[PDB]
Amino acid sequence: NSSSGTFKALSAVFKDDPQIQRLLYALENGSVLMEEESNNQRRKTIFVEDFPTDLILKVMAEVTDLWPLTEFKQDYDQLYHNYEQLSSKLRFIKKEVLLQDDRLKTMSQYH
Amino acid sequence: ITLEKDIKNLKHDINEKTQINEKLELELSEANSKFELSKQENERLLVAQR
Amino acid sequence: ERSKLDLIEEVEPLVRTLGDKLRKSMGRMQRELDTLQQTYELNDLRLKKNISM
Amino acid sequence: LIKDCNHDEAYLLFKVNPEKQSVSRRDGKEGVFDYVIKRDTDMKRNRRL
Repeated sequence: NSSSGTFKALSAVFKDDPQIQRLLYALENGSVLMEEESNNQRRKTIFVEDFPTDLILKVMAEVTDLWPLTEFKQDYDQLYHNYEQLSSKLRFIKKEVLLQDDRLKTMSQYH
Repeated sequence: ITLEKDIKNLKHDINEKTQINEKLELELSEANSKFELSKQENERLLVAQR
Repeated sequence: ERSKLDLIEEVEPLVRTLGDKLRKSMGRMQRELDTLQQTYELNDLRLKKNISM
Repeated sequence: LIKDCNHDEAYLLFKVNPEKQSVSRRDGKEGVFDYVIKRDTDMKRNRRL
């Protein structure tokens, strides 16, 4: 109830998916006191960085959608370009390195 | 008045423990960052040796 | 003016905090990048060597 | 009494609906606009009753 209108609007327009809502709550106070899914039910804190980078990028993209002013739009353009350049280059690196480490495994069985 | 003073003192205790918890959460995020940085630096050194 | 005040004292601190967190995350992922590159060199050399003999 | 707005600032701050020619905040937060228009419409409908 005490959250500012920004996070309130973001949560309202976002789906009721627990993942996105917990990400918003963690962003609002650093981390999310989420309820453990294990049978030993308990509360544990999870940091924002534990959430996937794609969801945070989508959140900030929505923020720039609702606040499309030129500085914010340019900042999102630069940060999304850095996303699809650095992290996506790292992503082909990661997928191809899982493939190439599987090649290493096949080699190790080979010799 | 005594109960109001108790409420005020317990709210002061709430604020003190909340500051302690904020420090603990900052230290936990710092510990996560330090773990990441330190293990990646050690990975870099060990991989260079390899 | 209330919307402006939200932009500069509610949206602005939020966006600066997001900026520091995203720059720390960018640092995080370039370190993921060079560590994945170092593993890349490891597997590449291991493959070339083992195929060599 | 009446100052013309910067069209850039107005467009970025306010979503404009030309079909009804209405103005709202882009974030959807209710201002004096929502209160006044909602109150007027509610009076109209209560009169319809």
